[PDB]
Amino acid sequence: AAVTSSNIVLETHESGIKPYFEQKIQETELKIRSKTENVRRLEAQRNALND
Amino acid sequence: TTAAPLLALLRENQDSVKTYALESINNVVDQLWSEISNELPDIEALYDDDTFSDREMAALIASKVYYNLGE
Amino acid sequence: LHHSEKKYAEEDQVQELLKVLNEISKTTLTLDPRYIWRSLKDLSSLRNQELLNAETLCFTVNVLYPDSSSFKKNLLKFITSNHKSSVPGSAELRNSYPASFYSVNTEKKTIEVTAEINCFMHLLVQLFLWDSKELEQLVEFNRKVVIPNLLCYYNLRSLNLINAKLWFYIYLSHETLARSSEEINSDNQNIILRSTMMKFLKIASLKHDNETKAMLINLILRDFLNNGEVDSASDFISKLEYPHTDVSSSLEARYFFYLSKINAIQLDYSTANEYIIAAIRKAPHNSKSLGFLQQSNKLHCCIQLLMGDIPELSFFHQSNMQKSLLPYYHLTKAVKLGDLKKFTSTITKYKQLLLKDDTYQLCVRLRSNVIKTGIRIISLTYKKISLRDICLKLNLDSEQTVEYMVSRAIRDGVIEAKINHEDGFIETTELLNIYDSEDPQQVFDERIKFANQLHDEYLVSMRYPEDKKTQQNEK
Amino acid sequence: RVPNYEVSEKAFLLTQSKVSIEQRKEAAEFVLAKIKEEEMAPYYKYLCEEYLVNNGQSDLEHDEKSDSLNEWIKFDQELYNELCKKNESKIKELNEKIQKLEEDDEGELEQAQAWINLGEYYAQIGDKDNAEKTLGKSLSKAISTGAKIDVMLTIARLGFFYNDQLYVKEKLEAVNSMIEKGGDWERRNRYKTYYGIHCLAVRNFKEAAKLLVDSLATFTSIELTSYESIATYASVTGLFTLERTDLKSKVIDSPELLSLISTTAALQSISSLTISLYASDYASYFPYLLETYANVLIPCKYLNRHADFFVREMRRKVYAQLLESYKTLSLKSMASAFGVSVAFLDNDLGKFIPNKQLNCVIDRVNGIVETNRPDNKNAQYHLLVKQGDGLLTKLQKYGAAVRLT
Amino acid sequence: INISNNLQKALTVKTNDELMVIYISNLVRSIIAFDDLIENKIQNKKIQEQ
Amino acid sequence: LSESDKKSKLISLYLLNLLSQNNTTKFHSELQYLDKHIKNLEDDSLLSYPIKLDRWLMEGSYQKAWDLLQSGSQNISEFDSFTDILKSAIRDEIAKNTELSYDFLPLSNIKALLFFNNEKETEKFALERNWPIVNSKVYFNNQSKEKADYEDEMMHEEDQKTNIIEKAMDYAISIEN
Amino acid sequence: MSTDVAAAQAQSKIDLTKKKNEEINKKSLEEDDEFEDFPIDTWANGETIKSNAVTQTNIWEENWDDVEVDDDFTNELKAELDRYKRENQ
Amino acid sequence: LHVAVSDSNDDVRRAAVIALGFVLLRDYTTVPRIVQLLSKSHNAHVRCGTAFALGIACAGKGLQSAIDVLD
Amino acid sequence: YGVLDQGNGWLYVYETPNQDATYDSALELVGQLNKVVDQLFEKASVLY
Amino acid sequence: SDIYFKLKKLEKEYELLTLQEDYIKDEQRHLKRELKRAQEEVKRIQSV
Repeated sequence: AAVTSSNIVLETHESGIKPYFEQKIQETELKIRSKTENVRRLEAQRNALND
Repeated sequence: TTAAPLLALLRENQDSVKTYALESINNVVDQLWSEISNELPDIEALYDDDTFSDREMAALIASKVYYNLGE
Repeated sequence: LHHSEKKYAEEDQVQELLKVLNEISKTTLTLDPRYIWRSLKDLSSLRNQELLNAETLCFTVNVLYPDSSSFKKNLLKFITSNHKSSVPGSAELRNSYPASFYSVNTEKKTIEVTAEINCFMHLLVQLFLWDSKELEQLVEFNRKVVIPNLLCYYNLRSLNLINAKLWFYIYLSHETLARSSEEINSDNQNIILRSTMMKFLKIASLKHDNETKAMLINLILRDFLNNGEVDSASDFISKLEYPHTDVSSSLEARYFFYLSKINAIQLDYSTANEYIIAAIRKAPHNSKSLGFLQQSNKLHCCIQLLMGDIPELSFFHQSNMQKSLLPYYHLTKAVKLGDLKKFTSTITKYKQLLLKDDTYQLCVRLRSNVIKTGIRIISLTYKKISLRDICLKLNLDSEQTVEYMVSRAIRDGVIEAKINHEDGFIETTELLNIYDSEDPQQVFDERIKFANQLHDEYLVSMRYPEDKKTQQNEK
Repeated sequence: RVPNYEVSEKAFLLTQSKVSIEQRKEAAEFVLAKIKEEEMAPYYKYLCEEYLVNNGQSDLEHDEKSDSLNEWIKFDQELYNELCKKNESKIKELNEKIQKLEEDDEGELEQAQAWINLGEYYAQIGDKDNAEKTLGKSLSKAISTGAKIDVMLTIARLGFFYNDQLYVKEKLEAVNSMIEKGGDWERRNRYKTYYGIHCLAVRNFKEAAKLLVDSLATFTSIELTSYESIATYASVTGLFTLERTDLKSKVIDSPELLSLISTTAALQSISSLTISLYASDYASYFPYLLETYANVLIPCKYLNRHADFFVREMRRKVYAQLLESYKTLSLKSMASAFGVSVAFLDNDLGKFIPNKQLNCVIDRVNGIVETNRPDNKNAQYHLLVKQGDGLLTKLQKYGAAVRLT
Repeated sequence: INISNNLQKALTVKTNDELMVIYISNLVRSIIAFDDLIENKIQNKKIQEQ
Repeated sequence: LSESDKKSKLISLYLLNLLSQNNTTKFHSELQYLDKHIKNLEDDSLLSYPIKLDRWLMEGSYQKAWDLLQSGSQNISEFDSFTDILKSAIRDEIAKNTELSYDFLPLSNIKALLFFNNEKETEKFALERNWPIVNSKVYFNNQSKEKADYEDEMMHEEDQKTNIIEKAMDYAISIEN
Repeated sequence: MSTDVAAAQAQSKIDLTKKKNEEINKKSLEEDDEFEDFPIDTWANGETIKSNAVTQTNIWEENWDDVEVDDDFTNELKAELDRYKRENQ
Repeated sequence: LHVAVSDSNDDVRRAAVIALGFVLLRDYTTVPRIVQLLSKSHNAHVRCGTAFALGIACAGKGLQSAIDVLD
Repeated sequence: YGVLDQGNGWLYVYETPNQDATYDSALELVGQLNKVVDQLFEKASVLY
Repeated sequence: SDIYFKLKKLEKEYELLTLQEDYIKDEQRHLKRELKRAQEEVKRIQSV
């Protein structure tokens, strides 16, 4: 609201293990995209050197 | 409207207004936090004096401000 | 006639959305699923308006709603009731297949994925009433639909993307009523409005969803400019948290245009000027940002004068319009000669225009800089010039009056000069050769660092199209 | 066609307020006659409107203002009688050509030639509107490729005459496509003159130096300005583009400028200036500037539009020759040489100091005029960075674009 | 250091080339990859019919 | 309503309060609010008085501004209570400007410029800005030396410069990365 | 349209059915067109010709002393006579 | 993995590859990726030692993926 | 490669103004490479 | 939550991908030094 929490009340800040679930799952899904694309990048270059 | 009424109550040197300042601020700690950050040092000051019972309140409020910024 | 046309129109609308719901739920690729909605919004509205706008009402019933239905019906009544023209079997068909919404989710009602579909629907009605214009209650009705959709359908990154358009129009509809007139409704609701969007912003931080964070930021910043409570806008920009990963180029202009205004009222005109050139660079233009781009040019010229070094007369001719920049061409000239009377005549003349554009406050300081930039041509032209000669030129009271004006300007750095009082002349200081100094090494450092960053970036972006295509359905 | 230049140039003297009072009245009589002979009344209706609120204005079609300095040129009832008559006559002429050649002979080839002849007349009588229509009819139907090039040049002449450069621009694109397709080198010389005049009117002068001198080699005067004009234009363009060192080699020594020598007042004034600037006599220079204002800028239509631009340019140009060849000289010394007052000189140098085309600064205290010109290591540094800054901005935007998509 | 700046800029255009070749490679590979699948369905279809 | 006659005096005295503290930043923010509020609608509440001082500081004429303070203490709206402060505030501001302008001055010249009625005040003000008053001339350059040393002792000034050993090595490792 | 023109903004970030909606969002948040605020409000438009290549929005380059009047013909004329008066005094 | 690169005696290079497979018996489907670069390595001993590793890791119950790397 | 002093009657004479022989080449370098980038940008962006 | 406790073991698996990513840089360096070594032999043959 503007004096009480009364929006986004169905997740986040409900019990502490609740925001633990949310923070981490969003971090993991971003991370796996980064780690695969970098590993692919970096292998294209090492194949070029090998070549 | 700004948080400007809320900040002013803390600075007032009468002890009854200092207690009162935190009662209002406490409600809107999560809603305004980019306009209640000027007199965050006023809130850390009240902890130091043991003559306040609002040591508890001062920490409670204080921690939450840091998270809202994303620290 | 009517019964057929609406029938086919409702069922097509459901199907197009259901696919972009699916599209976003398959890994992360934020920008492309979004872009589908932006191209779609424009078209969906024009199709609903032809053949009576109760083509939206068929769609509105063919979603699970919290209280959208009542608000939509009222418009139909007003242009003469169209609820006997859009009738069941052609306004309510769940069928036994999904292409007018899946039957299994609708009956069960706890697996339903109606959410984003529902967000796109609301937006359509809000837009039609926005064109027409309605205020006060219009803000209330919008505000009443929007909050329920956060709360009956669980939040995802995917949800925040499409409800990022919902936020824009509430916020916008309240600001236009606010600038119309103050009102008992406006003072009170401003408090809620300012706070609720600040509350989503940290939740957006937690999500790591960069598109969402930018849109909430831009909206808060704008309210401060409109009512002049820029004592806040300053505190807002002490912090930085604006992302640039999933933020669109159109938005990056948006941040920089308003940021440029706040910097001008802390009286630091160096980083104001930086962000206004910057704002144009990010900005695309076609015809649909034509208003924004016009004001971008106007703001740049105000800033350049504040610093104390004139823009050219050619500078406005070589802009590809001068057809609203005709006041600020007059402002370059009036500061430029060191003439006070010309400044008075134009500022009174164009008073309504200056007031609207938030450039009237800067012109109280630019009254002050008539004389300060008046000095700047004369000290530049003549390396050594007596105190008395400058009293001639700019019609100044006393020799001592000269010394005071110039001394301020050189702490602010505008002249770059030194006054000698034992030989009774002002000597404009040299720049020398800086080729033999360590200054070019600073410039290069900027260039080197940016170029290294481009070589690393391209290699990452080889990979990204390849992922997009592989996911995409055969061609 | 050929009469357009002579008519418009004389007519432009009455429009101008800044010319000599006797030359203007003598001029009014000549131009007025040309109207009577050929029935140029539609472009005299055009001339009337361009006068409005100037001196030299005498007319009875519209109103006559209190500003006047001619009374020797007016509209007449007689002027309208010749208009009604001649127009009617023209109609009857063109009708026989059209009927007879379509029917009897070949429709395509012969009529199109008949329509080039019509389009000649329309230029003669000062109708642009009908001239372009029938000459477009000539391109449509069959005719030789060389004639398609000539007809196009004809349409292009009409934009100088009425005096709008936008009109001219459109036509010369077409001329440039077919000049190299047929590959006619005779008709190219003609193209160099038209694009040269068009350049003289507009902001550009740089290229117009090349173009104009090479049209002095080979010239056709049929449907083109006087030679005396080209020679005079050619000199001024030389000043704008070239440094003083190469003035003498490339414009003054050109032998097709010294075949005519001088043969009008306008060539004499400009010729006296050019040489005295190289010769490093600035005593006669400032007096010859006054002459060039009088005879080259104001009468000439295309240069009365860079009447201000000329003043700025040629003061800058003089100042540029001393200030690379002098360091810490008096203002006083410079005024007595120049033959100008001191007070005007202080003010003229300060026009260009803020724009940095002198890069020079002036002690008022002792009258010393200092020189701080770049030409050193620092100068190479400034050029290199302006390029490498532009390259960077381009790399930033383009890279970022490719990356999003 | 100035010459080292121009050398660096040059290498920005070089890596900006490699990107392009890949971006061209990506459109050609994606079209032919998909074409094959379509072309196989027809093949299978002959077998089924009798 | 929410209106008082006393309203007018508070807006005007509040603008002067910021200015003397050198929150000219806040002065410019605070103005925007009040222009929409009453400057457009009720015209003047005696708002011209602060705005005019601001103009003359930004213009850089301290004669005009000092003159208005002298008159403002010959007037009461409670501007008398803020003139003393804005006298002291102007004096500190001109010392900053006048380091770059002069290398030295007679003690009678510094006296005229930074506005003072005793030579005890002018030299007190000089030795605050660490400028010897020896020879009966000031020496502005002397404070400039000591500010530069203060900066060199800190480690915030050494890496801002960026040395040439550092620039090359950081340049080398991006490439080899 | 200032330093960094309208052409570079259409060629760098390409106008697409994708981008137009976003651009609408820029215009709307600012509120309205301010291209159309001036010719309705003022019932006037920008600069017009004075000799051609001096004023009026064009791809013609201009002067920096365009606004300054041509009295220069007079001033050189007066300069000669006045100079004889001082020297020969 | 660092060891296979860091020594130049090629018996050791071989050994490191072999040894990884035993460590990664939990993982069955990660192992074809770790040694994907090591088949395309130029040194005969890194190549030798790849085959053992994939062999140990997915021993018993077949796997399509592992065999494709070994071809 | 001189300038003339009229302020006391002297002639200051210097040899050629010294300049970066290197920086001449580096203007030409930028001019070459710059058109390469227009082609890169055209061709990579007419794909989509 | 079930997914979340299965996660813990997945996150370890992604960490070995992280270590592959650090391992590429170490292979790269070895090859680059060596390309110049391979080239040195061929210069021996080019010359006398």
